[PDB]
Amino acid sequence: KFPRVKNWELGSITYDTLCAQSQQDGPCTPRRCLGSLMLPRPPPAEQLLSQARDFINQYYSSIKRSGSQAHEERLQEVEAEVASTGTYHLRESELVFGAKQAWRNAPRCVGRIQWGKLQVFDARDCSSAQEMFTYICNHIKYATNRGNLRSAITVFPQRAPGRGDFRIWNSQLVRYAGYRQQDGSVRGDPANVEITELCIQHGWTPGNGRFDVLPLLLQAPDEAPELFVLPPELVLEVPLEHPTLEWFAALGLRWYALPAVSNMLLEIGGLEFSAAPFSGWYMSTEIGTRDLCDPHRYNILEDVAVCMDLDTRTTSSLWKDKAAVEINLAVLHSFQLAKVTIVDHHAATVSFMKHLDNEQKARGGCPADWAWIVPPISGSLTPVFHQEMVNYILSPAFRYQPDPW
Amino acid sequence: GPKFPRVKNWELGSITYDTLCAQSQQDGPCTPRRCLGSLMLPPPAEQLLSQARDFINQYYSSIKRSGSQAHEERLQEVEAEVASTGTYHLRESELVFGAKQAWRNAPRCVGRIQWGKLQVFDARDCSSAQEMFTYICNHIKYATNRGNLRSAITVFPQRAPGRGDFRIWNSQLVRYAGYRQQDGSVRGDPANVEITELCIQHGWTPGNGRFDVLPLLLQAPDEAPELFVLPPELVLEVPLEHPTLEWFAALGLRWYALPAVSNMLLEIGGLEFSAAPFSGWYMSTEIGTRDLCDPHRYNILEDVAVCMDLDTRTTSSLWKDKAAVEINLAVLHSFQLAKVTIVDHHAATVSFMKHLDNEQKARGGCPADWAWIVPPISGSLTPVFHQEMVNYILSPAFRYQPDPW
Ligand code: HEM
Ligand code: HEM
Ligand SMILES: N=C(NCCC[C@H](N)C(=O)N[C@H]1CN[C@H](C(N)=O)C1)N[N+](=O)[O-]
Ligand SMILES: N=C(NCCC[C@H](N)C(=O)N[C@H]1CN[C@H](C(N)=O)C1)N[N+](=O)[O-]
Ligand SMILES: C[C@H](O)[C@H](O)[C@H]1CNc2nc(N)[nH]c(=O)c2N1
Ligand SMILES: C[C@H](O)[C@H](O)[C@H]1CNc2nc(N)[nH]c(=O)c2N1
Ligand SMILES: [Zn+2]
Repeated sequence: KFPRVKNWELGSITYDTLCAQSQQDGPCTPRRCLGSLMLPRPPPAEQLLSQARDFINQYYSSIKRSGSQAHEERLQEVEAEVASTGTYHLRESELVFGAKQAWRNAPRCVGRIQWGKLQVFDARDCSSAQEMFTYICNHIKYATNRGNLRSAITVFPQRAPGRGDFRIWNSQLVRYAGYRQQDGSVRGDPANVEITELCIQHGWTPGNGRFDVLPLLLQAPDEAPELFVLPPELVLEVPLEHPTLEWFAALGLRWYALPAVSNMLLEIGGLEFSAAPFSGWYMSTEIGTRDLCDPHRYNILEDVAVCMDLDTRTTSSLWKDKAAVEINLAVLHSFQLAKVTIVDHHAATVSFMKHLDNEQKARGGCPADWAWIVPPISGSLTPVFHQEMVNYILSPAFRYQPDPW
Repeated sequence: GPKFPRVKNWELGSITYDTLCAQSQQDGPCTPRRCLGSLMLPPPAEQLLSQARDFINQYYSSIKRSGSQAHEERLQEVEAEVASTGTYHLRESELVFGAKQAWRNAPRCVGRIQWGKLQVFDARDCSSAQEMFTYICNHIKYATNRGNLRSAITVFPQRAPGRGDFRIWNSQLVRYAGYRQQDGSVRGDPANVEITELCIQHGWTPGNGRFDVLPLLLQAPDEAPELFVLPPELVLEVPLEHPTLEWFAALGLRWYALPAVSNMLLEIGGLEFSAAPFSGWYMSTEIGTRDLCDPHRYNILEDVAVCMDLDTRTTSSLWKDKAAVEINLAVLHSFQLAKVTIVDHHAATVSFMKHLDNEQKARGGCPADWAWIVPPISGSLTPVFHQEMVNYILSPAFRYQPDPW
C-alpha cells in the first residue's frame, strides 16, 4: 500500500504516504516500469469542480483557515462560476500558493528546498504578445537581480475552452540558437534548431555564432506568434574559464545565467496556464555536463580532452570522465567568479536530501524521479544515489504540453 | 505507431517499441499511481506446471521445434513427472538454455551482450558441502583462468519439496572480511560485517586486515553450514596502483579478480536453484566507485583526495569527483597491468547498447533497469543514460532470496 523507502548509505527507512494523494496516473504498470521515459506516451464540469474544490481545500489548509467561513465562501464562488461558465478564476493569493505547490510537487526538481521562496508574477491581465513580452522582461530582470538570482514565475492567462492558448514558443526564455549548416552539422545548440528555424521563418534576422540568444516567439490567443528580441542587457551571461587550466577560456564557451523553462503547463485546481515561465538558478552539471558534454548538444568533451593532452584513443583512460570534471569545475568557478548564483551537484543533492527529510515530516513523502535527481556525473558520490525515491503526480503540477506549432 | 511501450533514445532520436514485455508473466513493483523503479529490492503443481510448460515452450521455440513431436512429448513428460513427484527435472540442454536465458533476462546486468557464451557447469549431482566446495573451486579455477576471465555458472541441485536447500552463505564467492572495531568503525569491508561474524561464529579464525578473503560457508541440505577456506592460490587479486600517481600503490589497496554473486536464486520453469553462483568479469566502476568510494564501503575518497591535495572543505572544488575518477582509473590500470579481464563503464555501456539492438531484433525488446545500467560515475557520458529502458521480469530469472540465516 505505502511504499517502504530506504536510504542504503545510512540504512534509514521511511514510508511514503503522500503518494496516496496522487490523482493522476504515471506511465508504469505492474507489468512494466517506464520510469525512465522522459515524456508521456472544454473539460467536464464535474472533473474540473473536484480539482478546483481540492485545490481550494489545499489553499485554506495552507493558511490554517480550513473550514473557516472564508473557505466555505470561496468554494461556493468556484462552484457558482463553474456551474454558470464551465470554468473559474483563481484569486492572486491562491495562484501564489498554487505555483509554489506545483514547484514543490515537481518530481524532477532537485532544487525544491527553495520551494517556499518563489516570487509569483500575476500576468493574467495580459491581452497581447506585446504585453507578454513586457512581463517576460520584468521576470528576467527581477529573477536575474544582477547575478543574485531569485526564483520567479510569471503566470499568463489560463487556457479557455475553444480559444487558442497564450504560449511562449521557446522552450526556455533564454536559449542559444542552433543553425543547421550544409554538412548537417549544427552551429550553436542542436537542441534548438527547430525553434531557431521557427524564429527565422517568423522574420528574425539570424546570427551566426555558437551562443546567439534566441528571440522570443510569443503567441497571444489564435494569433500568429510574434517575435521579440530580448534586450541584451537583461540577459546576463557567464564566460567560462577554468581555475587552473589557462587554455579553457580560449574555448570561448559561455552560458546564460538564467534557466527559465517556458514551455511547461502549470496546472492549478483544474485550471491550465499554458504560458507560465519559471526560473530559479542553475545546478552546474546542467551546463557543465548536459549542455556542454551531451553528444547531441555542444558535445565539447573531445575538444577539452585533447586540450588536456588526454588519450582519447581508448575509453579505458577515462578521458571523458576527466574532461567532464574539469568542464563542470569550469562552470562553477566561472559563475562564482561572475558572482552569479549557481549550486554544485553535491551541495544541491545534500540540500535535496534535507528537503526529502523536511517533506517527510511535512507531508509524509516527496515525489522524486530518481533518474532526474541523481546528477549526470558522480552519481553515487552524491547522497541521492543511495536514496530510494517514489515518483508520482501531485497537483498543482507543472506538466509537458505539445509544441504550439 | 503501435500499442506497446514506445522506447526512445534521446541522443539518437531513434524509436523502438517493446513487444517483449508482453511476454512478462510476473509483476514488478510499479503501478499507474506511482513508480518504484528506484527500489533496490521489490508449490501448487498447477502454478509450477504452467511455468514449466512455459519454459519448455521457450526451450522448444529456441531449438525451432515448437509444435513438434519431441516438444509435445517433453511437455507431457514434464506434466507426468510433476504429476507423480510434484516437481520435475531439466534435461542437460534445457538447464544450459535456462541459465543463459536467466542471464539474458537480468534487467540489472549491463554485461548481457555476453549472454550466449556462458559456461554452464552442471553440479546437480553434488551431494555434500565438501563436494560443493570442490565444484566451487573448479568454478573459480575455470572462471578465473589466470586472469583471462570466462563467464560461468555452477548449478547445484534444485530446491526439493521438503528437503533443505543447497546454499552458499557468502554473497559472493570472493569477498573481504569486515571486522567491527571497538570504536565502532570497521576494518575491511563494512558490507561484509555480518557474514564475517558468521564465519567466526562457525569457527573461522579471523585475520585483522583490510583485505582478508573470507572463507566460504557452504550448506548442503538440512546440515549446518561448513566452513571452507579458499586456497589462496585460487583467489586471484590485483594490487591497486595508479598509472601516474605513484603514491596510490602505497595505499596498499587491492581487489579480487572474480566477481561471483553466490547468493542469488536461479529460477527456471518454476524450478529453483538456490545455489547457482555465477561469475563474469568486473565493470571497473563496481570496484573503483562503489566498493572503494561508497561512504558505507571502503570510503577512501577523502584519503585519495587528501593525497591528491584537493580542497575537501568545499563541495565546489569537485574533490570527490576528481578522486573518484583517479580511483576508477587506478582500477582499470591495475587490472590491465595484472592481465585480469575488466571492462570500463564506457566500453560496457556501448556494448550494452549493441545488446539492446540485438535483442530488439531477436525478441522485440530487452528488460533493463536504468538506475542500475547507467554507471555510478559519468552517467550522462555513457550512451545508456540517454536510452529510455523498459523494466520487467521475464523468466528464466535470477532473483534475490532471503539470507539463509
Ligand atoms: C532555485 C533553484 C532551482 C534549482 C537549483 C533547480 C534545479 C533543477 C534541476 C537540476 C532540474 C533538472 C533539470 C534538467 O535536467 O532539465 C530541475 C527541474 C525542474 N524544476 Fe527546478 N530548480 C530550481 C528552481 C525551480 C523553480 C523556481 C521551479 C518552478 C517554480 C522549478 C521547477 C522544476 C520543474 C518543473 C522541473 C522539471 C523540468 C523539466 O521536466 O524539463 N525549479 N530543477
Ligand atoms: C560477462 C561479464 C559481466 C559483466 C561485465 C557484468 C556486469 C554487471 C554489472 C556492472 C552489474 C551491476 C552490479 C552491481 O551494481 O552490483 C551486473 C549485475 C548482474 N549480472 Fe552481470 N555481468 C557480467 C556477467 C554476468 C553473468 C555471467 C551473469 C549470470 C549468468 C550475470 C548476472 C547478473 C545479475 C543477475 C545481476 C544483478 C545482480 C544483483 O542484483 O545484485 N552477470 N552485472
Ligand atoms: N535549474 C533549472 N533547470 C531547468 C531548465 C534547464 C535545463 N538544464 C534544461 O536545459 N532543460 C531542457 C532540456 N531537458 C528538459 C526536457 N524535458 O527535455 C528541458 N531550473 N530552474 O528554474 O532553476
Ligand atoms: N560483474 C558482476 N557484478 C556483480 C557482482 C559484483 C557487484 N559489484 C557487487 O558487489 N554486488 C553486490 C553489492 N550490491 C548488489 C546488491 N544487490 O546489493 C550485490 N558480475 N559478474 O558475474 O560478472
Ligand atoms: C532516458 C533517460 O530518462 C533520460 O536521458 C533522462 C535521465 N535523467 C535525467 N536527469 C535530468 N536532471 N535531466 C534529464 O534531462 C535527464 N534525462
Ligand atoms: C536507491 C538506488 O536504487 C540504489 O542506490 C541503486 C542505484 N543504482 C545502482 N546501480 C548498480 N549497478 N548497482 C547498485 O547497487 C545500484 N544501487
Ligand atoms: Zn516504474
